[PDB]
Amino acid sequence: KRMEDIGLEALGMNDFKLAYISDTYGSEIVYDRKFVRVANCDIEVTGDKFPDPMKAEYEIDAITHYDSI
Amino acid sequence: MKEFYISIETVGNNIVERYIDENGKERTREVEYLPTMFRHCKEESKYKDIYGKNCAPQKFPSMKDARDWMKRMEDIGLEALGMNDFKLAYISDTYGSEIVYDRKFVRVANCDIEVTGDKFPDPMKAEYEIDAITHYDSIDDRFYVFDLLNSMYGSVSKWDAKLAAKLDCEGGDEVPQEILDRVIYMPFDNERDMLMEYINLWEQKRPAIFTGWNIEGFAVPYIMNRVKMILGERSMKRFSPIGRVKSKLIQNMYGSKEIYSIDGVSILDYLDLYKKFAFTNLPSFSLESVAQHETKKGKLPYDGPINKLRETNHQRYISYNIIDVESVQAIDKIRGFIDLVLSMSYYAKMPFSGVMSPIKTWDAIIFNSLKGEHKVIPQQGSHVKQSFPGAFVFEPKPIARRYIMSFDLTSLYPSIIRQVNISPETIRGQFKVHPIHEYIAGTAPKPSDEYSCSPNGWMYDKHQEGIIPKEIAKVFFQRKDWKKKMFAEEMNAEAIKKIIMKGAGSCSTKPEVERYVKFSDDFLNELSNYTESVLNSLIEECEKAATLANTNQLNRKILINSLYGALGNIHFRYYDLRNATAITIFGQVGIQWIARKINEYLNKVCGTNDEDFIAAGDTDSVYVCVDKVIEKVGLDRFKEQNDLVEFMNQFGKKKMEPMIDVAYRELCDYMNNREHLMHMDREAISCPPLGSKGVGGFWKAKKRYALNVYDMEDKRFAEPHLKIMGMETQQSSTPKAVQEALEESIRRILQEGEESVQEYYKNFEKEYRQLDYKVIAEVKTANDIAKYDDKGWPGFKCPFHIRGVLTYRRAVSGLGVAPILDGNKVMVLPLREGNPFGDKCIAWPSGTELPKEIRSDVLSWIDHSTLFQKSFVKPLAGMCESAGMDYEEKASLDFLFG
Repeated sequence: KRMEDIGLEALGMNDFKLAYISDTYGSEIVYDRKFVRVANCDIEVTGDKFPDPMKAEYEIDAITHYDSI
Repeated sequence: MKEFYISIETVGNNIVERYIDENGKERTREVEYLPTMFRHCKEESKYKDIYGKNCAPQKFPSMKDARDWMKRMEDIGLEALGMNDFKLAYISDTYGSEIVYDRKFVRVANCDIEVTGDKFPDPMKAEYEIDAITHYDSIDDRFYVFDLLNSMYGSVSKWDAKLAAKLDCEGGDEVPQEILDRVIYMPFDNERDMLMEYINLWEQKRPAIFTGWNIEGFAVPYIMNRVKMILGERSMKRFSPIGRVKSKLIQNMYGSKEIYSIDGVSILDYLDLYKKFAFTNLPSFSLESVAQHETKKGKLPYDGPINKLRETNHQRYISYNIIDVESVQAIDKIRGFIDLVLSMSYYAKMPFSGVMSPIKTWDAIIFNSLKGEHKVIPQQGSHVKQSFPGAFVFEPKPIARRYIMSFDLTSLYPSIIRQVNISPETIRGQFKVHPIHEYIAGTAPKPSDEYSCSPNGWMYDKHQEGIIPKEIAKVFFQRKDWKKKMFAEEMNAEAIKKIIMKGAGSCSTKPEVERYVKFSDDFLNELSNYTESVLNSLIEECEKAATLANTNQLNRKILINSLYGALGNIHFRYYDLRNATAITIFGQVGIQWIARKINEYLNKVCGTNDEDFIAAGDTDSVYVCVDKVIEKVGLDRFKEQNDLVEFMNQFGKKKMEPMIDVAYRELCDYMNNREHLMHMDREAISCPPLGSKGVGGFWKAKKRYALNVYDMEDKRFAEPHLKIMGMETQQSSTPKAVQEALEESIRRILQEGEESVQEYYKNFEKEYRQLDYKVIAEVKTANDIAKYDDKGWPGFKCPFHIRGVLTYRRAVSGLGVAPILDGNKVMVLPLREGNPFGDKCIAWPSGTELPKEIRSDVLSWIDHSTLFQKSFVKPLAGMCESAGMDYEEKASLDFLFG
């Protein structure tokens, strides 16, 4: 905000998340999908009439959370 | 002299202000401000807000500290008091008292740029080469014209001022020598050199205002874009003192305007400085048209397309720019806008650029007024938009109305707010509502006898004057005072020039010239005791005083007129739905109430009952037929138009005040309002010419009519000037020749009578075919050249014009002519069935005649009958139908029936 009040380019990455990953690892990163926890979920509500996703008016009955690890 | 600012901006926690010193020199300073917010305090304090609740000041070390404090305190659910935008606050504290300014020291630049390219140069793409810049400056009163000798399109020669002075007969550009004398020309071989020199010139004399025609259209948006694309983004930022320049697109409107906001220079587009403060509706707002309408100067006719004018006659091009820039300055001298932007900015104690938006202006004025009285303004509460009722337009029964008396009340909304005290802190409560019909005729019981109100069903105190009422009263009083000072100077100058014509020979001496005040007889004699040169000098001083007084008067007019456009806005901090509807529907009630009262009075005076005389009014105006009264009087008493207008005006005086005064007075007490303010004056009248069977004045629909105006606002006319509005005479769809023909037909309908319309019809039909086809061609804009059509052929529903556009485009495949560019002067001509093109209409840009291969084909296949039917027959027929007049002979036997 200081340098954007005198109009000087603020060079350098401005998304700290990207910067953190680069400095934390640097070298090419070797991974393993086996140890990452993906979740597959589908639900079916007890709805006589199909409701809105954010307007909830019918009771949830389906529990599903498949895991990878 | 006293200090005055010219541009105030914010950088970090500092305020950068450019100010003129005591010696007339410009300097820049940076001040670390100390904002003073206000917050509710339980204990007694002197800073009582408008509501009455006590308030105490909190000062901060940094602006950002107050910025954080606002949100930090708001998130707990309490209301902050004071300003949120500290520029107005800084200006208010720095100057406080009235600000004295001399327009001379404020450098008002001016610039118009001409670029040449194959297609229309796109301000945003910025592909072409800027080859004429022509910067203007006020302090140096010199036109710095930059010329690009060598260009990618073509390398031209130099420019001769002497030749430019010479007339076209000799071969010159007939440019006034005075402009040529004040032109500092410089040429450049390449582009970077010229653009860097323009940067340097903009750096040496940083203007305070940067006007010019369409500056925020093809000038700033291009100059900035080009330097960014050819000299890099860093050098482009040299255009501002703060070094901060920004661009925001406005796709909200169809036009993609990449408007810029150079900080330090107040970019004020003269086009939008004119459409707002002129109140004059020219058919087109291009520079040449408006210059001709205002300055009366006529542009020199030119040859060929504009993009080629550089290579054919470059000596014509540069002079074409030198006159183009100065046309704006001449329009300025005639209208004096830059002496109004400055005046309003300094009277409102705000930055220049804020003059455009009325909410900022009114916010600034309201803050300063309460500040001195030790008060603190609320904070802008968030609301949502509503479509509250619009203007109530009366019912037009499109029958000929003979003569009518058109009158409306002056300054509706300020008067309403003055008389109902509609203010955020004067709202008491809601009283039980009744249908609008109930109050509109008084059938409903009296709303109350305690507080004033509106048809909105609310309550408003009488013994407590609001903020808006007091402030509108202050502006009204200032307007009246400044107008009176202007007329005082007027009679002063008149007496001075009469003394001059009497003669005055003496020594030379200028005494103390008191301004804006009429001179005494002794002072007049003393001034007569000087030379003629001193008399002319005092006349010039009086002219300067008159300019200042006129600027103040028009400033007040502009302020008051743009008030209701703020209190009805959700971002004006004093916004309420209840108030924004109360003003509107009280206006509605007022207009319908006076409608009912005038109907009653006319019925009583004429004896008959259930007669409607008001026609086609708006929420301001009523146009009474006032015909039957003259019939009762007897038209045989009159022998000339002027006598009829005299009885007209005398009856208007006898009718308006004694009737409408009481017809608003009973409404006032009925509404228990503060004071009666609404008054009306006979703005215009339309007498049909005496002894002729012309209908006088008719209507077609809502807000469409014709009026044989004879006396507009006490300004008598020797000959009448018809007041058209809405019909095809103004829209660009009808060709100019047909527009003039339609106006002539309208005058003949209103003034002469039946036979004249038909004989003019026959004459126009006679001369319609023989004339040139361009002046009857319906020239329109090509918008969607490819959206509708599938492949050349008009695939989906095709607009009348697009079908002709594609017809001509497919007709000239390989003919060696430039195809249509969108927005060109493409004229649509319907063609007789069976034309070799393969359609019903053809549209090509104007100026390119039909090739001999197809010229005879189109001439033999032309269908003037259809063209004539839609261009003149239809418009005239509808007007004649709404005028009770048959524009074609009907071949009746009524001559033989008796």
